[PDB]
Amino acid sequence: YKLICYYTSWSQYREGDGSCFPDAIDPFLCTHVIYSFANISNNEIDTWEWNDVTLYDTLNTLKNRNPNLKTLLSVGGWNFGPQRFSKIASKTQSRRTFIKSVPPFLRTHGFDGLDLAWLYPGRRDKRHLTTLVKEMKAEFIREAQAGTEQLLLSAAVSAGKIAIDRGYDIAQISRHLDFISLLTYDFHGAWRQTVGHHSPLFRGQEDASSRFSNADYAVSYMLRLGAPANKLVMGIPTFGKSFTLASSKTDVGAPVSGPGIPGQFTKEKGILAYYEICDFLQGATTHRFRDQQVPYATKGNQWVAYDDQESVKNKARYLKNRQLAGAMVWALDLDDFRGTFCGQNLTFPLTSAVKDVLARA
Ligand SMILES: *[C@@H]1O[C@H](CO)[C@@H](O[C@@H]2O[C@H](CO)[C@@H](O)[C@H](O)[C@H]2NC(C)=O)[C@H](O)[C@H]1NC(C)=O
Repeated sequence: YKLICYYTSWSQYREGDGSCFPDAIDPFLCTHVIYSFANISNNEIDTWEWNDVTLYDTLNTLKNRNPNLKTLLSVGGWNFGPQRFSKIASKTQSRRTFIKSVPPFLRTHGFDGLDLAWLYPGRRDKRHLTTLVKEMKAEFIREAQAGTEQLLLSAAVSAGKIAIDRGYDIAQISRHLDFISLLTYDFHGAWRQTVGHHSPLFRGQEDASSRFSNADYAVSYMLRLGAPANKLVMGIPTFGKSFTLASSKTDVGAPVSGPGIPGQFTKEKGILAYYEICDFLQGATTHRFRDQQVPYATKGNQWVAYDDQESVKNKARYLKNRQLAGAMVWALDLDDFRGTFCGQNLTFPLTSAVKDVLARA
């Protein structure tokens, strides 16, 4: 089974123990580590952070300890306007320029592959996305003639039904991609003026509006659209989503006034790292959607939807039962990587729980 793990370059800037460098990553934890977010300048892949070349080097030296480990560099991301991808992919000449520049860059810095994070193809982009994947893959096949192991090609894809139908030709891109990571953790957010879980496993016979907003539906849908199980990877979040309650109501459907206040370390409204959640739990009330199989917690006027060891193990057993290729974990730097915030004396408690289930039959 694959265990695909993202590392984000901006995590280095967090203060105190929040600061995370590639050097903190256990080489034997994941099968694949993806460094997050390369830029595109002059229609060519390029670094983003001033010290990326150094961090690339730190990450890729984990392979001196685990020669089986593969690394990928992901292009795009949220702070990368999709309009920009759109421009690049729409023109055969801009597209070819971007594609030709990829292999030499990956080779220079020691990556084994490229991950596409076009955070969302519009209706007018579907066709060009297909072209980008096709031609990128053809170029990697050509480059392998030089005698070096063929570069891997992956993509991070929306798990939202409407977004899927709108921007992706799943049957087509699936045959050119080595794996497809499903972003099965964005089924809610401030977005809706009410409380809800962003990463439910099942629909839960309670709510019946966006029956499509759960991991199970997305997986089933992808399989039906033609993505082979053996290339599908289910995304598992290592962060939580917070909300500021508009009332004393805590149960499902409770009114929300906006996102929660930022954590001490991640400093971003609406999100908390798992290590920040562990600190938050002391004094909070914990609940669990038995239907959806995921927990939430509340303290004062703050409501948090998150995943714990149990929910992550549960998701991991599900993916095995469906014979998927593995799991993807969004953000090693958001898990308790120091292993000093969450009781138990364990580094990467969430990611490790996933690996253990996967290690089993
Ligand atoms: C990502 O690359 C783009 C394209 O080179 C950079 O954006 C350009 O910045 C120049 C000079 O800073 C500006 O005048 C342009 O308006 C920018 N254009 C676009 C489309 O972004 C961008 O700075 C890079 N991002 C990094 C390194 O964080």
